Amino acid sequence: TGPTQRHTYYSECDEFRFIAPRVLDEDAPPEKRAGVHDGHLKRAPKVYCGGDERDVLRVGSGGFWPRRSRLWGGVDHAPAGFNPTVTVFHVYDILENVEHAYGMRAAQFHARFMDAITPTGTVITLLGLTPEGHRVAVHVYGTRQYFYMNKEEVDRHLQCRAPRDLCERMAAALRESPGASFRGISADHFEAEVVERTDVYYYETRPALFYRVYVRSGRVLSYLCDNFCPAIKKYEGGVDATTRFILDNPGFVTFGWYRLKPGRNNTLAQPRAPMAFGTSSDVEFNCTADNLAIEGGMSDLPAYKLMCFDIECKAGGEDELAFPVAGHPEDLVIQISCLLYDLSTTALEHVLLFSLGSCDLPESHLNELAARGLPTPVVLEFDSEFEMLLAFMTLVKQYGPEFVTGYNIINFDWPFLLAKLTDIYKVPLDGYGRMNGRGVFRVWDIGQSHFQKRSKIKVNGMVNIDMYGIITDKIKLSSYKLNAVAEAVLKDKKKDLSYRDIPAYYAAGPAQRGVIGEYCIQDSLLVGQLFFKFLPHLELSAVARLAGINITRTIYDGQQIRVFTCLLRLADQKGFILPDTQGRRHVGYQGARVLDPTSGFHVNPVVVFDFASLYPSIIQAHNLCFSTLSLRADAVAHLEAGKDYLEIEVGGRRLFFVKAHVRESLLSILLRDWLAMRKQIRSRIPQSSPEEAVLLDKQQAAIKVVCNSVYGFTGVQHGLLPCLHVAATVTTIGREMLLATREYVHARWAAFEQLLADFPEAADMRAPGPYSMRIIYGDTDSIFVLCRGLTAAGLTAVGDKMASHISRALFLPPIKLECEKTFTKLLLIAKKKYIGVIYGGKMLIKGVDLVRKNNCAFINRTSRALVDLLFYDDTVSGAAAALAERPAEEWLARPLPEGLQAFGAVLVDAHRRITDPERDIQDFVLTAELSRHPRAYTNKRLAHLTVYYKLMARRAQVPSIKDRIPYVIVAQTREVEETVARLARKLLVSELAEDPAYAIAHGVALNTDYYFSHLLGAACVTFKALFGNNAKITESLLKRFIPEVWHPPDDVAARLRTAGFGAVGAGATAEETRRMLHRAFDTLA
Amino acid sequence: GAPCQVVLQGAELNGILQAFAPLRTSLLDSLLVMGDRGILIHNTIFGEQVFLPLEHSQFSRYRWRGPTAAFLSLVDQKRSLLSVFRANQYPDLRRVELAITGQAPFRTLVQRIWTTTSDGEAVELASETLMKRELTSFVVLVPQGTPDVQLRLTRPQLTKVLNATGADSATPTTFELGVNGKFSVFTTSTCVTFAARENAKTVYGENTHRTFSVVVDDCSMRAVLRRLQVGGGTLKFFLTTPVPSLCVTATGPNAVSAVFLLKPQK
DNA sequence: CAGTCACGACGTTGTAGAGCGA
DNA sequence: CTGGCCGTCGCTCTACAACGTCGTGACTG
Ligand SMILES: [Mg+2]
Ligand SMILES: [Mg+2]
Repeated sequence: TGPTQRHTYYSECDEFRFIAPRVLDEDAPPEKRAGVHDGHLKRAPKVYCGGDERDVLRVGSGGFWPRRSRLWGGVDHAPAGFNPTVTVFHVYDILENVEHAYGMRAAQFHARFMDAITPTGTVITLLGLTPEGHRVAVHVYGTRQYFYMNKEEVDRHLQCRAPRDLCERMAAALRESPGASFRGISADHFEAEVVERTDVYYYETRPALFYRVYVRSGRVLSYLCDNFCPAIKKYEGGVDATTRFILDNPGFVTFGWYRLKPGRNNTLAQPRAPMAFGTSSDVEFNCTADNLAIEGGMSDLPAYKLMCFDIECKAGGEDELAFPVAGHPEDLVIQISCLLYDLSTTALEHVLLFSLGSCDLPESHLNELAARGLPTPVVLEFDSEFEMLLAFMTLVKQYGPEFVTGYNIINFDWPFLLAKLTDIYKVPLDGYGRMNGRGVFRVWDIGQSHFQKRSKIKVNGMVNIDMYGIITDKIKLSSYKLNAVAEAVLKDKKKDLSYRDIPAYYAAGPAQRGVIGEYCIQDSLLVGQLFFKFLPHLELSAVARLAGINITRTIYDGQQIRVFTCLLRLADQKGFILPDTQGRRHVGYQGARVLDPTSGFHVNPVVVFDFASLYPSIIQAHNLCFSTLSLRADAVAHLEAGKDYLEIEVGGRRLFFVKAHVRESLLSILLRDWLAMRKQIRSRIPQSSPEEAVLLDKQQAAIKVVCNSVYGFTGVQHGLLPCLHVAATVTTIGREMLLATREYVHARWAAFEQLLADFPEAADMRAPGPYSMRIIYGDTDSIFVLCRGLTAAGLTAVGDKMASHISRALFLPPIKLECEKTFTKLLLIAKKKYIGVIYGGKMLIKGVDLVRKNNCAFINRTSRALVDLLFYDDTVSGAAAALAERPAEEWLARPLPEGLQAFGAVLVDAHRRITDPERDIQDFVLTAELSRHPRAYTNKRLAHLTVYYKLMARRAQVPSIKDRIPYVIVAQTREVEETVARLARKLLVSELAEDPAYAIAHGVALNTDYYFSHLLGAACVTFKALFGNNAKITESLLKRFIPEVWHPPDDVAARLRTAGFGAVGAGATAEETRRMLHRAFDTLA
Repeated sequence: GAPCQVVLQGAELNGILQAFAPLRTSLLDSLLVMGDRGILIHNTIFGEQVFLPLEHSQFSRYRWRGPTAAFLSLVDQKRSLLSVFRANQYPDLRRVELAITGQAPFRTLVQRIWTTTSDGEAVELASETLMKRELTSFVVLVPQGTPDVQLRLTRPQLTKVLNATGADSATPTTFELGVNGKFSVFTTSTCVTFAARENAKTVYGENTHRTFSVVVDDCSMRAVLRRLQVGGGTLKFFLTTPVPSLCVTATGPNAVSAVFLLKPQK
């Protein structure tokens, strides 16, 4: 007896490395309370809870944490007679594993399944729940991956007489292979057949014969695609078995409800015997895809569990204020907060606190939880780090949460745990996901990898969603510390324990450890709230369903694979095959036009016309595709120019795209079908229940995201299926449309009579002064129209009429120009930078310093005050309008208009406040993102890299790539000027940059010259446009507002006083100053 | 009419220019302070004090309503209110005006310029017109009382005194007057003398009668008095005070002057 | 009186951040 | 009887730092 496949997680253990802080030994003398015990101990791991004690690994009648598991090692713990009928089940995740018939000998599988893995085979495991809440694994047999090769080419290269020859060639090529890994691979591991297909690129491409080659394993396929015949192009070799499973079966989804049913010859899904289970499921089945069907109409998410977790660590080395390192054995995980939620109800079900050492939670925290109706925290106590981590990994295995969240779990909390478990202890992680062994359980940091967009985690049956990743993609904050995000998003001020406070709290006995506990739990509850606000699983599952990829790939694998998989589905049913590129400079093509703005402060109404989904619509309107493009003029000679094809010059080359009635574009088909689907969904959101409306909203957003990605997909140099001819054509046409819109507007409505001839409703919009309608700005797909001589009040509607008129004048029917908004005032500063107020009253800020993350709170608030004056004070508005009456240089030589005194007042107040000694240093924190690994920078002398290396020197928490590094700029004292030459005059910003925590602690003074210069800079940049767009004039005129002060250095003043010099100015009555001059002139004489 | 008015034109502007020509862009950075008595320019060169008074007598028309006013010469840290008098920068001048406006705590000066135009029709150089606000809370220390002793030197004599001082703090110098009018300076080396009166080595002055000795570690004199391009000039000692100091003035209404702080040797 | 070594400020380029627009 | 990566686009401003040059400025025979 025993499980068919060995379980690799720990079901038992009786020796382990005991590591524990010596400070937990309360009766020890202080001579012996430093550092950690570290030695091997021959006990079973224990856990303590409420005065009780258990083995961490025993499964039984008791238990300190919940379980949703049937097997444990080989023992079946289900109640006798447990045998649930499964009809419908929800799938949230899909695994693909290779099984071998020989390994499955003693599992009693029906011959149907054994055949499919006879030499070997790939098994798709659907992971899911029943509506009664049982965990399900359905093992689907019979999905093979395949790739294509052109028959003519391989027959020439290999001299194949038949499809069987090709299989012999392929087996041979794998047999004589380095590493010798394909031992005993045979021609019968392959099937090849001849099919007719077309390569998707170009309209001229003729259909041809290809060998389709079925392969039973991903390892094989990936090797053949790298190594078989590099000269011979391959098609679809990169497609995985899951994709094949999803696409080969109509309507099947990677996330959603399924039913089991009778298959081809009335075959049925076989229940696996518990000893043959691959996973920690309650029930498992063997089936083929014909035993499966989508259970349409079934809607709601089943009772999946979410674990929200957070670890806290303590350093153990000689320096206890150093940030803990994980690879250092003595830098221990001391607590793990673990919150278990039901995703279907949002209910918190369990609060579990793992603690190394005893830990009495404060009664105040227990009462707050009790008040909020939250379950009483179970506190689990451990004598050593290993027993605590083992217990946590055990809970993860036995409770098996389908979703895991936390905050910065991918960069910190998970890596630190896996480092301990794999480096210090030697625990194999491959059994700790859903599979019982051999599953993926892995973190990838960005590291040196030039390509990699984000850090990733894959745990085979466990969807990890990091709220740090979600939040930075949906809210713009200068800082993304959890407590800043809590204040910003949840509107909760919350205290947050410093890592430097933890050691003292730890060594201060159990109650203090309880305080660490309180913090850890409060953290995890905030993260719970964030999760249930944004409902990231609903967004992600919506995209997963639409794109036909699993939820995990939806989160970590990029944008391309989403379009690629949808394009693959459509290409298949059209008879096209997609080629694989072999192997692995600023821009590949010209992008959008941005018109030169008429820079200035506009107080006449400005209408904004903007094209809706411009690039998608262009792709549909002009039938753009791989399969519709030709480079050769020869290719379209049988067609009629104008009515059969577009001829267009792009990147200095003549391109042809045939129109839809010659061949319909695949990209066009995708976009049309999606946009139809989206309009259909949004038509139902009104007449829906609030619960259903949330889901529909998530669905329509998913469609929008996927439609938007299509243009980018074509533009990726070295991507999956690039076509820079399409990408360049899209932007070329867009450029032509933006200019066409401008030409039309200028010609047609140059005179008010002409506007009235089109729109009678304009007749009672006419304002005083001369009529003109001119385009002052435009960017990509928006155009801004200054409408002198019309009132803002009517403009919205007349502009919607004009937008619709321009539409049917100029552009083919998917293309649609819309009138989004009217500004009543607009400061058009520069390309991609403007501030304006919409006719309803709302301020819109674009591009400028006020909305950029980098700049500090002080400068932003002051800037927002100056802007709120220019737009929402009548007096200043008029004065700013009046600057424009004269050339900007004249304002250097005349008094600045009376109304702009208030704007002056704000700068004066900011100057006064910046040099306040009781300022709060948080107002002065600047930030920047580490875009890349610090040794991938060319210009090494940057403020954030300066702080990065200072943090690392100080063994502080080193920032991750993509984190925002906060800094302040410190006063250039002689002591600072020292430290710099102590690293081998006016120093660069980079040199005067410093960690704000350090700056607070050591009482380092801020550089007021920097921050005030930077204020006047932000002001100057924004309000250039009041003064002829001239920065030197603006800097001068703004600087004239500040009260200048002159007095000599105090030493000199003192010395002069001792030499009988008299005073003029302050410190004296004015008459004394007059008196003193009358002595001065005659003594100077 | 402006509440306060100042004009230089014709010979008067020829005068002020004649006065400024030797200044050589030294004073262009400065405090400028204004009252009923006239205009006063103040700056520090190598730490030591420098001044140019301009009494109301040198101005073609004048006024002064309001408290003393004070400006910095540099306009927007680039141009300056004294740039006009760097005589080769505008050979063409015919009039310059100052006017002031605004109430007494927060005034603004405006400066306007007119030039020859192939004829004396005085076209305005409108683009060059300058504006500068008053210093809100300035504090400046200025000379007081009377010099205790005065001595009068020609261009040969004053330059030879600059030769008679050492060049730096490593070469301190002592100025003296011995009984019966033996004015002197020496630096261990570079000893010189002039014979005082109340031909080459004779010096004229007032209160020349009193004997004294004062020593100076300051480097400044060799540099400052050279780069104000002194011609003939007066020593004007303030010998009496706990710290004594020496005002070295030039000659003519270009009475640019610099005051040198000395050793308080009792 | 002019050939001259030297100095603080200016314009220019590249990088990097970070947003804008699809 | 065991192995792999990764994988939207281009435009634009602005700050910052590095690099070269420019007008000034006291200067010597
Ligand atoms: Mg954390
Ligand atoms: Mg749009």
